[PDB]
Amino acid sequence: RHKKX
Amino acid sequence: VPVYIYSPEYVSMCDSLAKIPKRASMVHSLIEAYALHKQMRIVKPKVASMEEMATFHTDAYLQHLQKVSQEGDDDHPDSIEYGLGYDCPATEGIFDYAAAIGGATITAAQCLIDGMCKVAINWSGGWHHAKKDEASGFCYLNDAVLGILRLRRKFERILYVDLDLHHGDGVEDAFSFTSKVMTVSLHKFSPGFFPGTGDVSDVGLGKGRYYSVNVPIQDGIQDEKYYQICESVLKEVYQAFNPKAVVLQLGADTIAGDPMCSFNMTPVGIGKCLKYILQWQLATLILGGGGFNLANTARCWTYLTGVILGKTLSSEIPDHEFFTAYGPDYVLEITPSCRPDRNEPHRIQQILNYIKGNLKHVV
Ligand SMILES: [K+]
Ligand SMILES: [K+]
Ligand SMILES: [Zn+2]
Repeated sequence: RHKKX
Repeated sequence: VPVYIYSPEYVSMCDSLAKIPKRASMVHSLIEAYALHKQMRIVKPKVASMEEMATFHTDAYLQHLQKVSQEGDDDHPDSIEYGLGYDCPATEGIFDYAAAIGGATITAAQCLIDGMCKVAINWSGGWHHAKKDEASGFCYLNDAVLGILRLRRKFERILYVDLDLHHGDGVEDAFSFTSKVMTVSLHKFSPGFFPGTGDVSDVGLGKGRYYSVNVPIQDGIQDEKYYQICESVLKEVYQAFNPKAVVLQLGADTIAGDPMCSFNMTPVGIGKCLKYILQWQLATLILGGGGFNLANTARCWTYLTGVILGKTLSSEIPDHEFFTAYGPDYVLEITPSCRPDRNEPHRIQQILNYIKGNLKHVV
């Protein structure tokens, strides 16, 4: 999981 | 004549997305200000039924999305697991907004299937990160996937080309196991940069091995090199895969002036990519996507609507509702930033050569 934002 | 997916109600719905407020209205109003709607066939979008959404998405996910949407419950314990949170808040009405967009992209695809047009446009679509059971990256429903599945009723092979700054992971993953849909994404790939996937070594799985193409690009790329890369890959893809229809995602978060400040493109460079795809003369479904400088996104998609129409537009932004957003210059052209291109010719050559080798397998 990553942040965009 | 191109189909333009539009209604006042649709645009108003799309205006309420949390991370791009008013963008849909700005885009439509600029296109209207250039009188381009008079050269297109306007088609009201149908809302996607639960069944149409469930051809990709799980009922559990859709049921949870519809639940939190009723009142905008942004504190539901299950939301984390369904991808709702900072990037994808549970705003009141979001299920309706996402069914509307899904529905718009399906409608566009149906126009294509029916021979109504060769080009159908949904500038409010392209929400390419959503997974079957997870919102991701400002995307709640994968309308691109839904549009591709709809086209698959009539067209034997679909090419998806994704020119958004970010890797089109949701669409790639949806089709990673099939040879009937080829996905091609050009994007920034640097550890820490969303969503963290899509290296040149990612080519799909099983029967879909080699039917995913990923083009990892570094910060600062400009029109000329980007087009060289895009044309080189698309030339090979087109010979190898022989698409019968195209879905094209044109996120404007690559354009100079974007707060994300990564690529350094202008609408003219993206338009050359678009032009190359349009001369194939295949059924082509046009989507938007990212774009966080709202005025520049409208400048980009207006210019691109122009190239779809074969018109050159006045450089002067016409007076309209959002005229003041276009200062201090009030022109359609966008000037690239004065910062380094971090893409080394050799690395680009290795990438293209690797892709060429992968495509030799596509029979
Ligand atoms: K992309
Ligand atoms: K594939
Ligand atoms: Zn993006």
